[PDB]
Amino acid sequence: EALLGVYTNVVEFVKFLETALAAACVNTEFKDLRRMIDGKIQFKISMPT
Amino acid sequence: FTEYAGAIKTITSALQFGMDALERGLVDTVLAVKLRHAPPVFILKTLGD
Repeated sequence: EALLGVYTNVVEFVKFLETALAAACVNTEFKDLRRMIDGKIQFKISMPT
Repeated sequence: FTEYAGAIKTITSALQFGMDALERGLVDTVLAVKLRHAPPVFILKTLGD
């Protein structure tokens, strides 16, 4: 006698671009980030008097 | 060429600095002229009547 069961699905959630939290961050997809060692940003702030 | 042309960008930005720190000199001294001839309210209000 072949028996069947009832399974309920995993409740999915809104992806990251469709949440409004991404108004606070700037999203880029860097494909190979496991090869990166470091990353830097260099500001140069000139000042008037 | 990129040593020359990156040193002429230094000396202009060191000299745009010189003029645009002197336009702040107007706005400083004109405001400081007003504050030397600005008595407060409580002195001047009863003299206004």
